[PDB]
Amino acid sequence: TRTKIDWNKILS
Amino acid sequence: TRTKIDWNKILS
Amino acid sequence: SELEKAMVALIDVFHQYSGREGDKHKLKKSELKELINNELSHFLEEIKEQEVVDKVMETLDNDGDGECDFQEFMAFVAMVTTACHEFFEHE
Amino acid sequence: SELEKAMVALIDVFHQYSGREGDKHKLKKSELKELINNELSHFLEEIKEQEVVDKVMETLDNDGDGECDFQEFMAFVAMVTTACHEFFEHE
Repeated sequence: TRTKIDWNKILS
Repeated sequence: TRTKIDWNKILS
Repeated sequence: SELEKAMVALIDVFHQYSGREGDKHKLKKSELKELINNELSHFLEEIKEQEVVDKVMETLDNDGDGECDFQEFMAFVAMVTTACHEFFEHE
Repeated sequence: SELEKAMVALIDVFHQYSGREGDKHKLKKSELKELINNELSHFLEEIKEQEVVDKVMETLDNDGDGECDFQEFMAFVAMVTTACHEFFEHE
């Protein structure tokens, strides 16, 4: 969630 | 999530 | 006191736009995007191009994978924020 | 424009309180509760009694099950809201 932005597929 | 408030254990 | 204005601040955004067709409590690619480019024209961050947004709103599509309501956008500003704004808020 | 003030509005709340010991970016039962009773004295909703809060902050404990940072409270106001505020916002 830190650098994964937590969005999901868009930013991944 | 609607009536489950989504919190978790506190409200459940 | 920000917690009281920020809370409803989000609601008003969706409550103002969402609710045109009739059922309300939902926002389409046009309702969300336009709104974002309407309210967030200088500070997007969570929305870059037009194509990305479509995927963005889709990345949170929880309802019926159709559009984004108040619960979808609420988790958005929060997910997108809580994640990067966490330690990236600096940069 | 609310999205810009509401966004940082949350941050400031944690950035103001969280960061006393040194490491910062974290809030304990004292930092969160007191803050809530400090900023949200007339409009709590997500916080009833003192005992409940402890469980409340614990219900979101994701870090190390120790305290709540910016990512824990961000998901809180959002989780607690996105859920009930969704259709309960009326009542």
